[PDB]
Amino acid sequence: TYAVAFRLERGLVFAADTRTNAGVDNIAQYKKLQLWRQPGERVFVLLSAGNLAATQAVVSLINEHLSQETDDEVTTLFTAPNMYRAARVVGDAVREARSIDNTNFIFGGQIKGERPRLFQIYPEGNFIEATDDTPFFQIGEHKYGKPILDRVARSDMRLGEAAKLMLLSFDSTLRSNLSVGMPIDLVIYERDTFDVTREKRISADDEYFRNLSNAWSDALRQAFSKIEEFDV
Amino acid sequence: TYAVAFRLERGLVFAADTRTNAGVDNIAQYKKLQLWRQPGERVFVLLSAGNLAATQAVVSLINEHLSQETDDEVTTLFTAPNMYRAARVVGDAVREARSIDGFNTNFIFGGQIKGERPRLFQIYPEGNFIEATDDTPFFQIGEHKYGKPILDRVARSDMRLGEAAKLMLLSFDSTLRSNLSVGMPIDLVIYERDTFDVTREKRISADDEYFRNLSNAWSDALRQAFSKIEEFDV
Repeated sequence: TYAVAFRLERGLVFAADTRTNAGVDNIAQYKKLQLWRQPGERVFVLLSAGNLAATQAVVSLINEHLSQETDDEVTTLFTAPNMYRAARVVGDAVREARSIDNTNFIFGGQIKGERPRLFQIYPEGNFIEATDDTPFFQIGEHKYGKPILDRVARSDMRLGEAAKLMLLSFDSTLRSNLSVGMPIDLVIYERDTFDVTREKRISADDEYFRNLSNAWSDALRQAFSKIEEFDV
Repeated sequence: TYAVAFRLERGLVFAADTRTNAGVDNIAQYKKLQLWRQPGERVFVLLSAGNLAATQAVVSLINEHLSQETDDEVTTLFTAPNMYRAARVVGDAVREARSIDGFNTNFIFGGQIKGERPRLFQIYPEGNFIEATDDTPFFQIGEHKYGKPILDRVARSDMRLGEAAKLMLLSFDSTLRSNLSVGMPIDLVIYERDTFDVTREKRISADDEYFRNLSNAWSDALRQAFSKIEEFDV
């Protein structure tokens, strides 16, 4: 399990792998990048990590509260005024699941009236917003991929440029840890569009990611061979 | 807390940071690399991660048993026939630490005794251990996660001792930037095969010229390599 998302000037980008520790012994493929949309008004993307039962409980409880009543009983994703209050709908859904009987999320999107805003939800219920200083979040097996993010990330990056960095974060994680595994569900979002046309599943057979990994490997192999060792 | 060691054809390489935590609030420098010597006969090196009180308890018990030499049938580091037995002597000291009195000791013990080749091990909290092979020529303890990718990319069993040392310092470079628990200085030790003495030993300080040149050169190489990557667009 590993997911990453960026907050930029041009908009938001999201990414998450599919491999999970579902069974006690077995491992299975499950899509973690959830999506909600009302074209014109608003867009939401929810990346998820941790326990799959508790993850799917929060996703199911969000979809239940939307579809149950036309009459406004409580604040839902579509009925919330701004993204801070939209994050609270996800936060209360985590509290609801724990009440009913280690889930970390990355909730992000945009509502008309304000800019795109990215958040990270903790297991307790509370959350934090992304800023230009630290323009991304991670959940699940984050430590393998963080080194390259800390070096080259920037809030002024382009949307496709951040997708290189985010996918290179997976490339480090995939070789080391076997908990993370392809395919990867990536979703780019442009500012003030309110529509999720830009989306792709990147499988193991994919040739862009093959060229990405080999070109990056060659660069690190070439750069490492030039490093002097006579001074130690 | 982070340490790493390589087993190669030409010998062994050991490296470990100094930054630990004494209490919940306090943090300070403590050297993790310990070594015992009997020039000509045998050499040992012990990297030590986890709890400091438990770490020092194992190091103290090993030094204590060495200091006895009085009517003893127990096996020490200097009295053990081969390195597997020498590794289990360190394992017995971990078991003795648990008995005497949370607990999460984790070591990388390696070296050579005359008669056989250099052998590298990783000691676990409970007492048992595993040996390094040609397939997996290194071990890690403490904050291993950040520096593991660069090791997995270019680590080989047939590398040079200096080639491993520069790779291990790049593993630190990735960890140091992305985590504050791991911190400089770093203590490097290179052991050559069948030399039976730790001649090559160096502390890499925070203001070291080689490491800052290594880090900035590597940082530029990664940024230059990133700009030549193809644009994702869909």
